[PDB]
This record gives sequence, C-alpha cells and structure tokens, in this order.
Amino acid sequence: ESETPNLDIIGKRIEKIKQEHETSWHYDQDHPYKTWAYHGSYETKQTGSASSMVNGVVRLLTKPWDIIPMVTQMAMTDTTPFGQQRVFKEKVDTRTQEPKEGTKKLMKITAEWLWKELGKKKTPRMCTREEFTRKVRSNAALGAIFTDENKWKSAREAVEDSGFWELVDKERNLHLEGKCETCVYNMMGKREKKLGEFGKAKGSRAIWYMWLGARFLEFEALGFLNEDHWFSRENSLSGVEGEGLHKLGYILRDVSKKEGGAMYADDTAGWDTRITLEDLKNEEMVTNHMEGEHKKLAEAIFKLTYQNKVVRVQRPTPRGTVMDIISRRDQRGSGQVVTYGLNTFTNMEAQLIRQMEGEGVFKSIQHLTVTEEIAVKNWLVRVGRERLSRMAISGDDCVVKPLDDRFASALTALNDMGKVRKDIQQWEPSRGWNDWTQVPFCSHHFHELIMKDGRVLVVPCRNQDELIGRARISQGAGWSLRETACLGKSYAQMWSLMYFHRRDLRLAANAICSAVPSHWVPTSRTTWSIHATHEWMTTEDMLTVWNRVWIQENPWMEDKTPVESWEEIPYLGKREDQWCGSLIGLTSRATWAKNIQTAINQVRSLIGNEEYTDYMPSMK
RNA sequence: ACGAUUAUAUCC
RNA sequence: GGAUAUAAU
Ligand SMILES: [Zn+2]
Ligand SMILES: [Zn+2]
Repeated sequence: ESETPNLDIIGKRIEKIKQEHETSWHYDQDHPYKTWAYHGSYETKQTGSASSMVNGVVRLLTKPWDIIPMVTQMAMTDTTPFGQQRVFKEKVDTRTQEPKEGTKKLMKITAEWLWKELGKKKTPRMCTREEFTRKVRSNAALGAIFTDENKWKSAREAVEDSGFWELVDKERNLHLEGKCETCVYNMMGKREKKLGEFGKAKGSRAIWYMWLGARFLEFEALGFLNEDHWFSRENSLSGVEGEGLHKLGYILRDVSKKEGGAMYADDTAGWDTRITLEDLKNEEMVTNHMEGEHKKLAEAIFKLTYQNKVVRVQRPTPRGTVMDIISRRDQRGSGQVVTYGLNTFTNMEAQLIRQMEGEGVFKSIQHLTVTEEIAVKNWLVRVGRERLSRMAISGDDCVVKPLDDRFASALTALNDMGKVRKDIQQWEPSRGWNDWTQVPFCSHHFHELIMKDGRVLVVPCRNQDELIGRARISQGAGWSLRETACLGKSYAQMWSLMYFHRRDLRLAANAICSAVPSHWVPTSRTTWSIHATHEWMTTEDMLTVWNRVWIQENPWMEDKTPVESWEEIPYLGKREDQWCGSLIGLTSRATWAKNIQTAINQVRSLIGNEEYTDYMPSMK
C-alpha cells in the first residue's frame, strides 16, 4: 500500500523547497503518512480556525428549533492543522487497489469513445493570459511556494507586473522541455458548515491549490474544458454544467419520462481520493485531440503536476507546528482547474460501465473477451448516446435511470474502479427511487408545485433543519447581532426565492426582514452602509425577484404572466411540508407564529433605534 | 491571509 | 464588467 515516488519527476521541486528551509529541514520518523511518500518537514506557523459565530437575529427569530439538535449542533468546520490531519488520516491517506485487466479495458474503450463524442462539436484550444487576466478574481490566492514568488499582495497586482509573467515563462519553458521545477500544491481545510458531534467541530475535505503561476498554466492548457462549456447538457448529454440549482428539477423530470427502472443517485465516498492513476491517464486522452505547442503544455500539466503531485501540508507536533512535504501520484487534487469538468467526465464513464454491467454487455472484470470487447464497442455505437441521456451528472453527484433494475446489483465494476458507494456495504444492492420528486441531486430533491393559476413549477427542497441550522451560525467567533443582521436578511432572501414554498421558512424570512434595519445595505459579511431615503430589498422588490427568476427567465414557464402578490405564490401541501421537516402542527410552532411580532420587537430593540419595516402583512 | 468550476441576489 | 453575499459540485 506504499507510494513509490518518481524522484526524476518530482525531485527538483522537493530540493528547491529544502534549500529555502535549511535551518529547519528535519525527517520526523513519527510522520503519520501510510500511503503518501513523505519527503521532509520544517517549522511553520499554524493557520486555520475552528470557531463558529452565532447569528443572533436568526437564532432569536427561530426559537422552536433551539430544542432540535439537528439545527443546534451545526458549526463551522475545523480548518486548523489538527482538523486537516484528522481528515487526512480518515480520507486522503488511503489507497485504491489498481483495477483488474477487464476493468481497465472497459475504462479505456469508454474514455476514448467519450472524448470523441465530447469533441464532435468542440475543439480543444489554448487559453490566453488576457483571458486569465480577466477571469481571475483580484483577491484569489497567490499561493506562493518559493521566495521568488512572494512579491505581490494580490493576484490583481501580480498579473499586471512583468516580473510575474517572467516567472511563468521560466516554468513554461521547462514544461515544453518535459520538466517541472516550481508546481507545488498548497493545502487547506474547506471552510463550510457541517453537523458536529460530541461538542467538537469536525474537518470536512481537503483543498489543494498550486500557486498563481501554476494555476495559469493549468488554465492555459486545460481551461478550455470550462471556458468552452464541454460538459454542458447540450454537448455532453449527461452533464448539467451551467444550469443553476433551481432549474435542476426540470432536468430530472425529463430524465424520468424515459422508459426504465428506478432512479438511482448513489453517492461515492471521497470521490477525489478514489480517482486512480488509470482514471488520471484515461482523462489525459484529451491530448489525442490536440496539436503542436498546445499538446506539449497539456501533457506537461497532466504528467508532471496532476499524476505527480508535491503537496505541502501542516501537521501539529509537540515542538510547535510543522509543514510536511508529501507526495501522491494518483487522486484528483481538489482545486485543480479540471476538478469539476474532469470529475464529470470520469463519473460519466463510470456510470455507463455500470449501465453496461447491468445489461449483460460484459460478464466479468479481470477478463474482457475479444468477443465481449466487440460487444462493448458496438453497445456504445448503438445505444451509448441514449444511455448518456438517462443521467444527470455534476462532478461526482449523479442520477442514473438505467434500462432495467439490474443496475442496483451491478457492482463488480463500480467497486473495482475504486468508486465505492457511501453508506452501504460493498455488495449491498442499491436503493432506488420510483418517484423522481424524492431523488437527491446537488443536495436537493424537487417538488412539482401547482400554482393558483394551474401552471406548474418545479422547485428545490431539502430538510428544513439543514437550512435553519446554517442560517443560525457564521464564520467567526463568539456572538453577534448587529454585525450579522444584514446576513440574516440575505438568508431570508434566499428562503423567499428558493424555498418560499415551506411555510416555516417564509414566516421566518419575513420575521428576519422585519427585525433588520430596512435602510442597511450589506458591504461584506459584517459591514454595511446606511442609505437615508432608500430601503433595501422590500417585500415588493423581493416579489420582483421571485417573478424574474421563476416566471420571466424560467424556460419551463411558457406563460410569462406575472404574480401580483405574495399571497398568490403557493405552498407545498401540508403533509409534504411536514414530511420535509416542517414544524406546523407542533405546539411550539403555533406559539412562535402567534407571538412572532413580540420577538421581532425584541430583536428590534436589541439592535437600537434605526428604521424598520413590517414585512409580515405579505402573509396578512 | 482566503482552490477550481458554477447559479442567483444585491451594490457599483 | 467588478465586488460583496448566499448557494451547488
Ligand atoms: Zn511546473
Ligand atoms: Zn421536500
């Protein structure tokens, strides 16, 4: 299970790091790395956090959930080097057994077919520095590894300096030689909100980012997959790139119209970690569709920086905090320019193969019969593009409506490819949904909503406890009321646009809007401006948003007749609202709703003497 | 100091 | 077009 570094590929980098840190370079033999080649360590200062901050306005306005642990245990993640290392031991420090011969044959035939179909109406191309210069956020991370690279205070200042692009040229000229001297990953813990356990916040995932020079070189050679929308639903059939979250239910309802079995949406456990060097090499086949200088640069990124990664990660130790130089050949580095696009690719390929195994196209990994190989190639030819349309795929999240239900029990290939399902035994047959409105996708399910007009909407919907929990906490420490009042309204605005159809969220949302100064306009998470005459985001121009998104711009809404009142906008049926976590019918909820003006007036008085508006007469 | 890819709102 | 905020992979 040990990792075999190629020191002819990653060797010059590890050395350059060493040289810049000679006063501290040691070789800890207490290093915990069981499946990653460890190369050294040196001293460094801890970054990260594990605190969470209370949004007082929302917590005061959501009292019935105080008693609900699925709300109240929500916290920010632990991104300290402790939190990272736990995540590392649990998820990133693992090995996937190389797939069997049959599997590798299935994967290559399917990868090669896929790129030819993705390339029928697109052509790979280099991206431009001007293109990079316009896209990059101005405060995106510099991520400098070497001292030659730590000259700028922002990415904007950097891409407007000749000396930045001189560095980029030095590595660019190496890449065209087949060598790499400077592309090293940084590491951090994903800052997000997770349910805690036993009074401890938990880390979530790893985030790997190279420096801004390297990130351009990625973008130069592979950005075209994103910039030219290769994984659009139009181009790839299976993808859903570019569609927002509210529109995804419409994409699912269509998929459901196909004749087939149940609808399956099995999560893969730690997808990025389970990406194998075979995967990494099937993904590289896109270079077969490239040319000239472009082909060399794309090969350089793939072999020297994706299939040969030098990662630089923090580990707590008794003698302060240290920084390990570790290296892995396989795995997707979360934060590579190709993360979203190439997870969609490989997942498309995976599910297809799983579709094939259910249909009988091949009977066993380890061995692909000369005859069977012909049947696979002819199955893609015959039905492959249709099989792709039976799927909705967003990176590793996927929904597959297969031909029959033998899909559920077709798992030899999926497991051998390393794509182990989460929360189910390796060979436990799969759970499948016969009602598309209950299929999870991009952390939601989707309800068909009949309007008072008779028109139908499809709307996103999740367990309420999940949404209230997240509105009630925030980045930071301690408690806050004024500093996160506009943040509460932001959440309220989201509840009214996406989840207007949950009684509790629309009530809570009008409450938060009523309790927050109406003339305050957010300038950051914790700062704002005050306009003397204008209110911000009134219940009327909230309704303008609801129309603009759900009627005017909704391509599944042929009748563009607006709604004139918030009372026109319907709700889910009570039993469904209840099923999806609503508190109606509980006694705590009734009291909360009756005395809601009393709690609004508390928050008002706690905030101070500002200007307020009642958003509640939208529900009478 | 603050990844890539993306949707939406808002402010300019 | 940018920034801010939220959300998704
Ligand atoms: Zn390089
Ligand atoms: Zn629901």
